[PDB]
Amino acid sequence: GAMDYSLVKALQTAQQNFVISDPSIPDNPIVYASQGFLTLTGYALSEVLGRNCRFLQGPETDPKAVEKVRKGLERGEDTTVVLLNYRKDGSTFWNQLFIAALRDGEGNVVNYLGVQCKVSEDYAKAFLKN
Ligand SMILES: Cc1cc2cc3c(=O)[nH]c(=O)nc-3n(C[C@H](O)[C@H](O)[C@H](O)COP(=O)(O)O)c2cc1C
Ligand SMILES: [Cl-]
Repeated sequence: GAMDYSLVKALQTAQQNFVISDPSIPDNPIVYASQGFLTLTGYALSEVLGRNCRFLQGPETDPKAVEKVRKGLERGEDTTVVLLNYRKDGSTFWNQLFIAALRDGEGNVVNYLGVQCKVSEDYAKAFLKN
């Protein structure tokens, strides 16, 4: 169960920004966060473990983008969205966010994986147009 996912280890090797959540815990909080994610967001590891990643959202984040993540999770569909996120210091960035369920043999979702890619403002407008 623990980081023995090939794909998690692949992601660390590529120095990606990601978190793992555990939905058997109430509110599906973060139980792993990569150094990339911490550097991107300005948070320390002990500021994110045990928190739902919605803390990155703020008043100018689009509730429809968030709604699309929520429904993806409910319907067990992989999702990709571009949404505005906030770092610890309150500065904002556009996050191309990729979320997938990690399932066992029986089809049970044992974790979720989220990978963040920081994108430019121009990238985000173009994306959100289509
Ligand atoms: C593994 C995982 C990673 C992320 C990473 C991010 C992120 O880098 N920025 C962000 O802005 N929201 C995220 N989310 C969404 C958030 O944790 C909530 O799932 C949504 O806000 C919808 O739920 P509700 O707020 O409606 O309850 C995630 C959800 C999961 C499961
Ligand atoms: Cl969630």
